[PDB]
Amino acid sequence: ISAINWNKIQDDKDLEVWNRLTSNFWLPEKVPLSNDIPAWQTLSAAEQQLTIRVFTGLTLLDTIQNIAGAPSLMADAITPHEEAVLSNISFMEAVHARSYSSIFSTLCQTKEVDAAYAWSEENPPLQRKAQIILAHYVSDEPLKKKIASVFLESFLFYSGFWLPMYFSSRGKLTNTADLIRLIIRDEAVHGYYIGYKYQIALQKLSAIEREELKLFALDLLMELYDNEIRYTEALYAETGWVNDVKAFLCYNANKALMNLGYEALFPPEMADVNPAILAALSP
Amino acid sequence: ISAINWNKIQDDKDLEVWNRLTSNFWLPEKVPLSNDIPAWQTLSAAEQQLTIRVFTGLTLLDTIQNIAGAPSLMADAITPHEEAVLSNISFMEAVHARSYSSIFSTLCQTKEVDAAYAWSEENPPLQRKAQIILAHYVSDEPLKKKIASVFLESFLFYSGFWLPMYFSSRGKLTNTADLIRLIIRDEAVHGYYIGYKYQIALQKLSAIEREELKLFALDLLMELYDNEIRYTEALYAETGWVNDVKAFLCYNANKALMNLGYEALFPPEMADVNPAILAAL
Ligand SMILES: [Fe+3]
Ligand SMILES: [Fe+3]
Ligand SMILES: [Fe+3]
Ligand SMILES: [Fe+3]
Repeated sequence: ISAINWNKIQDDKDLEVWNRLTSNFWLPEKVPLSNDIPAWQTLSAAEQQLTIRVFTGLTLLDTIQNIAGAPSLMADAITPHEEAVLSNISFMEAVHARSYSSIFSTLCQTKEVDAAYAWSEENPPLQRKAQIILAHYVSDEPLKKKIASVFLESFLFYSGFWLPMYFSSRGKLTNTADLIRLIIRDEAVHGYYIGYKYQIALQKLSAIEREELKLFALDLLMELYDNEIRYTEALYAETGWVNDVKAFLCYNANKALMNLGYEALFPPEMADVNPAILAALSP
Repeated sequence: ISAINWNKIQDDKDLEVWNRLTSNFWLPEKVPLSNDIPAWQTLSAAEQQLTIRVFTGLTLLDTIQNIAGAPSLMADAITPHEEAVLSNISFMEAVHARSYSSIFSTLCQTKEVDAAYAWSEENPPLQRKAQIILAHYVSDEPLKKKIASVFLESFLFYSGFWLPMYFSSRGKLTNTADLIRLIIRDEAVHGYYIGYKYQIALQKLSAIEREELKLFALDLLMELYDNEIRYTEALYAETGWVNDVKAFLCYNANKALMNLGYEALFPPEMADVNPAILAAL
């Protein structure tokens, strides 16, 4: 271990990402969440349960990324500066996770929150995706680890991010949505960066190896995609929003794929997101 | 793994420290380091070299704490909130270390800097304490890892922090001193928190194990103490300040022990640091 020298950058992107991520630092306390209290009261009991469950699902994924994911990529960094950026990513995943408790504390009741957490421990689709990702994080295959990480950063949270964006388009939970956008602002960069590092590693492999990884990527995606469909149908049952969430899933699945350097897999007719959602996503 | 719940804190100190460290977030870019350029030219060749070398050493430690330290402590966390707090500590360690490149960048030449790093790779004492600490961080002794970290956080740093606080009292490099002060504000809580967690683990050990760990701590503190002596009287050789530095490190060695729940090791006579310096702290 040698002292790190930030005046001898080996890959400029490391410094760009470091500056963008650190400059985008934030904490949930900085978001006036209490201003969503009236909006929360206008949601149905069903909608409130849905929101809480979705957020607990998001929390599990962030907790994993903070605990196992990010730190898992550490031993695979190719530059000392990458290691520093990964430590920031890990910390921010902790802030992301913590933010949901801030939301629960401000808007919800202890009883209903505890029930949601119980639900998360038992939901098959949720535990299945958590299991799939973790298995890759504990393995010894660095590139399958980055593929899983990108799918988590750019795909797996979106069945959840969709809800606050929808509510916001109706003028509800807008401050919660603002917070979600700060989280998304981070995840988008995380996925971009990890995907970038994955691409660099590919060039150091043969053509036969790069081809294996490509096939692995598409198979893992289909596995996660189908399980996410089941996760979505169950959570959004009877809301009438299932097909919109699915479109949002394909939309983000293509971005995850592109972050790994591959071409979009889902055609426009499966990834046609309602412009209202796209607008709320980036006003 | 379960989703963390910050509305079910298992130890209030976890929330306290999380709020302290996150509220105290900062970046070097936020410090007017440039306003020290004029004051940096007043320094001599020896001083400048000393400062750059001192800062390089500190940089290696933060790099270690960032890569090996804090990370190795996560597997030993006893609450989910502690794991989150440790990830913040690891992150800020990267910020601390990055700060030095920010300082070298605003007040030095690639020539000088590249020299201090070359030195860093060879200096015996420096490479030794780094070897000692990493040895524990990689071991499977959770409590020894915490003793090590507390020594790194509350002792092995001040051997350098002395200098920036000296210039500060003399009115030189006051901005850089503000930066260092920010680092200290973090390091101080880190040593306290990890030492706090160390003590909770102790109460759960046998009486004989508590004794063994106590003696061990002292054995490690001295091994690092004498090696820091060689480091000090060698780096501050041609300065005549070595005396002050020796007084400062004994001051911090005792603080490091308090953080572990132990009594002072060096008598006040050996820990009487120049009040002016303690003022810059
Ligand atoms: Fe996240
Ligand atoms: Fe992320
Ligand atoms: Fe530090
Ligand atoms: Fe520290």
